[PDB]
Amino acid sequence: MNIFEMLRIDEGLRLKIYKDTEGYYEIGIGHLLTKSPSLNAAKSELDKAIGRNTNGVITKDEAEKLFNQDVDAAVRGILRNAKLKPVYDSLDAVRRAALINMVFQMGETGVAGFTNSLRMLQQKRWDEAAVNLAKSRWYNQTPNRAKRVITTFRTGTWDAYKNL
Ligand SMILES: [Cl-]
Ligand SMILES: [Cl-]
Repeated sequence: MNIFEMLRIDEGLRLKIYKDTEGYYEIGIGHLLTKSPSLNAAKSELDKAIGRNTNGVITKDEAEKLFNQDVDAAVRGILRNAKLKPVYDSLDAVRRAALINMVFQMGETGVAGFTNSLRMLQQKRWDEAAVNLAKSRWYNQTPNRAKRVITTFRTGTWDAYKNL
């Protein structure tokens, strides 16, 4: 199991522009197109992202290029971030994947404000951090996903992903 497998699991795959649970415009494997309401807009973006006149639809290949690009970006993001880096560095491999999952999902900005859990993570207070993580808009908005991630942080294993 790895980060790609993980995220593919959590984000699915769609060749069509679609709204996200947050109503926003996405495509592929969780590729955020735009925080605004114009399909025309998202569409523009799509085209720009792909470098061709897509018309709202892309190839698997395409989805994956974005995906590739997106994991890369998350990682760098983390690595450059002053609040993130220390956590990351302190963690084990599985747990790192979980971090990257969150940043992907919600952005480095978003994650960097999980200030408390971050500390707890850093101090390897796995159960407390999990509790903490759970008191979040994030959790309430996408419970099941949140749970998998949270577990991962909790256990340092891939169990929550095994079987699906
Ligand atoms: Cl892009
Ligand atoms: Cl969910």
